[PDB]
Amino acid sequence: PKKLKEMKXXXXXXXXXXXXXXXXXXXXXXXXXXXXXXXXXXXXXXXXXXXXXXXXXXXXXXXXXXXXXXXXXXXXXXXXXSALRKVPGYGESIRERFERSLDL
Amino acid sequence: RNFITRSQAVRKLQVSLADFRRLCIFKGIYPTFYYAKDIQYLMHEPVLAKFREHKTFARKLTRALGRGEVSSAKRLEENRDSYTLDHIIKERYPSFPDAIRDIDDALNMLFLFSNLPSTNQVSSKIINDAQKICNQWLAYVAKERLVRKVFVSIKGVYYQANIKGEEVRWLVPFKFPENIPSDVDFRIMLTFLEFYSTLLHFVLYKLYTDSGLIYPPKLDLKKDKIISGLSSYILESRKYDSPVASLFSAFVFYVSREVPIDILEFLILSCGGNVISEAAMDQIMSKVTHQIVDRPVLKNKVAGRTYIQPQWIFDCINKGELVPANKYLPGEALPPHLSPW
Amino acid sequence: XXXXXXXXXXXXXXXXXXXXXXXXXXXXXXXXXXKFVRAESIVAKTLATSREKERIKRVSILEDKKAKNETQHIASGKDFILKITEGLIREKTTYDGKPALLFIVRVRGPLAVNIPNKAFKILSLLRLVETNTGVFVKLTKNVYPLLKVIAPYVVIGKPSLSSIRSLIQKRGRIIYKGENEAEPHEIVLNDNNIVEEQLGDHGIICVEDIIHEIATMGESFSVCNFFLQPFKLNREVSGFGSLNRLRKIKQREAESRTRQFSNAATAPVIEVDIDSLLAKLN
Amino acid sequence: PEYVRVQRQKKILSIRLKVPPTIAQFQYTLDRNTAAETFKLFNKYRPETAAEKKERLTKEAAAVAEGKSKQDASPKPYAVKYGLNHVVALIENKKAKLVLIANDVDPIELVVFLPALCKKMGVPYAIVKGKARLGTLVNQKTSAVAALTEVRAEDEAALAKLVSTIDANFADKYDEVKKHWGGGILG
RNA sequence: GGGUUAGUCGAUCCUAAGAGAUGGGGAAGCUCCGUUUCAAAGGCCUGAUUUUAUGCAGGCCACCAUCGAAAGGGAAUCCGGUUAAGAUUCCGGAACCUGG
Repeated sequence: PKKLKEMKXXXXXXXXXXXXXXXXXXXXXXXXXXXXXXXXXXXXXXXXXXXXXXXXXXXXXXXXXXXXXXXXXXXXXXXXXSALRKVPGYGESIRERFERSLDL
Repeated sequence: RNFITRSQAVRKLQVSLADFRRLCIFKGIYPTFYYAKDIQYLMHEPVLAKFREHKTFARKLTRALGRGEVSSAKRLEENRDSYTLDHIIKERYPSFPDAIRDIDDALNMLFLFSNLPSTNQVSSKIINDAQKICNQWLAYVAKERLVRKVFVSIKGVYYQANIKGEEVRWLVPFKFPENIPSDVDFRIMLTFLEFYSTLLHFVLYKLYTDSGLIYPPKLDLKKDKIISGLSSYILESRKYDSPVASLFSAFVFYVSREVPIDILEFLILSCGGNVISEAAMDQIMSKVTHQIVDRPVLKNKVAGRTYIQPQWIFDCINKGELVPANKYLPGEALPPHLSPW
Repeated sequence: XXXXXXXXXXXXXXXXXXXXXXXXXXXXXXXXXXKFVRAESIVAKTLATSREKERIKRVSILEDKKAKNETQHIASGKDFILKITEGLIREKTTYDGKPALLFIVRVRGPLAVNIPNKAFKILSLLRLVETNTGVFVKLTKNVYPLLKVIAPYVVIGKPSLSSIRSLIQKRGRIIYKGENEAEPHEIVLNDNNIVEEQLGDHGIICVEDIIHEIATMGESFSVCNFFLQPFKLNREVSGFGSLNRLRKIKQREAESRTRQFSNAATAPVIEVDIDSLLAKLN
Repeated sequence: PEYVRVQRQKKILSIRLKVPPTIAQFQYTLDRNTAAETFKLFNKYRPETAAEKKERLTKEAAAVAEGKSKQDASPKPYAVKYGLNHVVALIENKKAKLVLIANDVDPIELVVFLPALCKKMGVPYAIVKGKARLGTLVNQKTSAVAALTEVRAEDEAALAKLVSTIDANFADKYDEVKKHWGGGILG
């Protein structure tokens, strides 16, 4: 059994270690719904570093919060970026992940 | 026959419904209206068998506890098979660039779980594996020093990496204690987590072996005690694309204790320059030319040392080129940065 | 898209009802029936009070002899620090006459003990009630006699600045005076301007520097004790149920190995590596 | 169903009719704390499982396989005794210091002599409630009997006071009502 | 030797008087009683059922196999032509029904 534990200690590393990817073979699946991330090319559209436009989100802040959460979150996405010193700490991001998971 | 009720399929498969939710996400099986032939494909699967075996295993564990026999329960737990995820990863993504195409969502969750604090529902071991794999992923980037794009935001830090084809758009939220949402259920994101973890695990295998160095990355423990980052890992053995890789070559920084050390550290590692932070120093300055700092009043005010607010690094890499630092000198105001998107 | 609004209202309502009923049931029923108590625990706790009160008595005797320096009849003149690491090694080093950083960890206390008022005073001045609260503290010689008293209820050690960093950047509450509140409220560490607002006098900004000067302790450390005053850790095991009861048994065996109870009043201070420990509790 | 109907109609037809006094000694059984301490006693004396047995066998066999013949020393195994003929076999020597007797056995007649037999042999028997709880402490499904003979010196003083406890709680309380015809009251 | 060609004419499907397995109960037994009866007699909806982090949870519905009509009930086709012997069934044209 000491030799058995010696075997298992090496085999635990050797099993997770080895891997293989393969060559080009496409999966033409009609039911599969693969979509890229939205707002990936809209990062200048977010103010996000001391930019002007999100001050309009200051005017429509009550308009954003009055809306539904699906309409509130994208409207409250842009906000007044002050400086390096503060980042508000991401309440929305976990909900965004969970919403994306529900979309999948 | 095209649409099958979730109750019908879950009773034909004889699986619990939450594990059916695992398997659909897990194999990418999509619609309470489901394809009959996809369920026929799902109808034989050894991971389903090992799930049912785990149900019976937990039942034998309950009788082991109810009889109070601790040692047999220890024997059951030790002599226990683990379902792996790896085969449907390979038969789901045979072509490795398809894994490179679909690593993009896989990174993002694991980075968010690496940010996340320890809870009851999410184990620390989960978070430990997340932070380990994410630090490995960052440490691989600083080898080839190949990203190009930088984005500063209230929502995240979006970097896309120009590696073996597509630029890959991974994001890290800042290392802040987050109020946990009671609205979410972890039971889905843990399945995504484990799937992406194993998938990115073997993709890191091919990227480390393809880059020719050892897939387990060694770290000095006392270097990790300085800082838990990509810079903890040493990377073994067994040019750079111009200009962004080896931008700021031979360049010595002095990041302050004031600055956020993490993403600036990673950017300097994407440059190849050095990192010197006094925050690392008080754990326990000849060549330092440049201070990244964001403070109104600078104390020692060395004219030899260049005083710069960090957007210079965020703007130089988004251009790939050098810009003047008069705007980045404290306390001069800054151009409203709109990233190249 | 209707499932979003519907289950979003449902989960918030059921979660608030579950948390409120869990708050309104636990202290209510255990004082309502409150029990047909037992005949055994009432005696075993009485013996446990005798043991714990007597060892704190002997601690107070021997520490008054060391402190008044009327020392002729004691066991050991200097104190000692034991070091439990990995069939488990325990390294003993003599005491250091030097201030230091410690991260104490409030452990669940031993089995069935009613704890006295002298230990309760020291724990209450250190805010360690409601366990899974590891808090930062200063090693000197005058704070040290408390460490003999709290040792059967906490664990001691040297944490790493990366681990301290991850503690502070992942966990931490601030009791805060804000815009418009009844103001028992605690915010997690997001705003550095909130930090420099209350700590502009000491000149403490940008919570990275709070990590740095908890590490430093050269200018101000107890100001961080006033500001980052609350702390919370998670419970490490999922607990009830078969797959986690084995984990509970194995970790109770681990805790019975790592914690040693001295009761001698010449009790060495026991340090454990918090660095591997915060791979569990953070 | 039929089987639910019969298992509910069972224990009605029993109590409705006069049970003989050699039965209904059962369910005049041990109370809560004394059975609890009896189980705390016998879990100190669990027998070895087949896995633990085979494990120790592999340890000593690998020792002799190296050889590395370490020593020749082992005091004795002490455990509960649980085979029914073996339990009866430990009586009529006598060797049984304590006997636990399950109340519920479907062939009751396997068991019915044991209280009178330990009565005449003077063995401190006690009627326990539930043979499954006997099987749990002996790594069986059920056991229906539980004899215990050999005790370490650490536990021998606990043994004697448990014997006195049982003889106070069982032999004094239920002895006269043991003679009486139980049941007979309709349902 | 040749000859009887159908989505639309029938059978098939439905139930009638009646027959008759099953669950059960009688009988030494061949078998007899009984037909929805003293049966656990299936198939539908929802589910991040929110935490125990790799084991099904919360509900809804309520009688009963089958056989029994070429005259009872019942989707839908007509004209003209043609063969030694066939046609509302083949040929030509013109219609309708059911399901997708």
